[PDB]
Amino acid sequence: QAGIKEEIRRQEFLLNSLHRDLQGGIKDLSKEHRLWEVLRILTALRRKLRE
Amino acid sequence: SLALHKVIMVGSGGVGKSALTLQFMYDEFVEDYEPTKADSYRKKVVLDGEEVQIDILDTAGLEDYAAIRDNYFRSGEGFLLVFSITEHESFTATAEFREQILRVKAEEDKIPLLVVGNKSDLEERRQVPVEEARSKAEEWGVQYVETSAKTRANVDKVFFDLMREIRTKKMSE
Ligand SMILES: Nc1nc2c(ncn2[C@@H]2O[C@H](COP(=O)(O)OP(=O)(O)NP(=O)(O)O)[C@@H](O)[C@H]2O)c(=O)[nH]1
Ligand SMILES: [Mg+2]
Repeated sequence: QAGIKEEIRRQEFLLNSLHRDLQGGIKDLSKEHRLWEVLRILTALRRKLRE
Repeated sequence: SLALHKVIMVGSGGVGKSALTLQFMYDEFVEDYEPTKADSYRKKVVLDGEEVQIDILDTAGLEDYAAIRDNYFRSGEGFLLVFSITEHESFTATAEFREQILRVKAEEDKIPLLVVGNKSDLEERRQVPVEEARSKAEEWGVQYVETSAKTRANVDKVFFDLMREIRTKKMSE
């Protein structure tokens, strides 16, 4: 589960950068789509962790 | 995109945002309570004969950072504003949640939204009279639905009805 845990950390880093990008910005649908995509990956990784 | 509808679960802690999401997504329900940070899901469904996808963003009952909350709320196309019928304070909290949604989407006129009174299986513990919640939803111009993520009562209905509101808005544009 070390591999999954490290990928969670990597995707969380990317999620934080997308929140930084989006805050106070011009409406950016492409970046919003990537935000939800990264969250979907995080959710899937955590589901795998719990069996 | 008329084939992808973006739904956000909003409401205070413990009301069943994640339970509704996971019942809808996977037909699962567990009694455990693990507070959400943020989670997201995608599902293919048939909505009135057309094959579409629903994206769901499941939020924290209380977000540490205003910017994170605003980023999530601004990205949604429609909202399920959830409270628990067993916790009156969660019902009163919906008013401020709605204001936050309206502020962050200020260029949009009528935001697709439904008020969801969850935990309808716990009728004997009700603290929110049906009439109080119905009246508030009428004042906001939205549907009120009572749900149970545990028994599946009206769970599909709230997600499909919100998708229909989003589809209506998208066609009007
Ligand atoms: N009986 C019953 N219990 C429910 C129902 N929905 C949720 N619960 C229970 O209520 C608790 C909180 O549910 P949960 O979905 O985590 O709520 P949440 O709004 O996602 N919480 P948070 O904001 O912290 O992420 C859990 O113990 C869950 O089993 C319901 O319809 N009926
Ligand atoms: Mg949750």
